[PDB]
Amino acid sequence: FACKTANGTAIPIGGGSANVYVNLAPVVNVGQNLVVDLSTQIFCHNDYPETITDYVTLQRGSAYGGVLSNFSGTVKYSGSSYPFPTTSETPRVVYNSRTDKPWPVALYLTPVSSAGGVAIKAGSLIAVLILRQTNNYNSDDFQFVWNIYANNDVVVPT
Ligand SMILES: OC[C@H]1O[C@H](Oc2ccc(-c3ccccc3)cc2)[C@@H](O)[C@@H](O)[C@@H]1O
Repeated sequence: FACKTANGTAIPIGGGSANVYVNLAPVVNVGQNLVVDLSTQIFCHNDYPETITDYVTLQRGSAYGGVLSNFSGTVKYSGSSYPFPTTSETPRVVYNSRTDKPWPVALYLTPVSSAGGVAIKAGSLIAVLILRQTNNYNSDDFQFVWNIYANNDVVVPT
């Protein structure tokens, strides 16, 4: 099992970490949702689908900076919703193909009532997503860290 970003930065067999830089809605109103969709940025595949089932959770979705102080957050994993920042590991998803498949992860962040001005600072770290990979074959328990970085400021109209 391995993953890669849309720009081609890879995290090989065994885990590791990568930086993902995402473009955001530049202007977001209170009562409106800012969508960070990593299913366009993060892909993974199973190296031996003939024999092995890879199982993939979001183990932890952690929040920093302006995403942590100005937004209320939900995280959609493979079709179900959860709090973001997360409260427990999600259910396991199966990668059974060598073709690279999206990691089905999307942040849905809503500005808090007191939000206003520059809610997210360009180039800050807005989130750390922990991908957890196991299988049905050995005792492999591997961690693919995604450090999510803002490509641009986000303003909440005042
Ligand atoms: O995606 C599946 C796995 O691929 C990696 O591990 C192995 C371990 C063993 C074999 C193998 C076994 C017998 C003959 C030829 C190859 C192939 C891959 C490893 O990434 C792991 O976590 C992941 O479950």
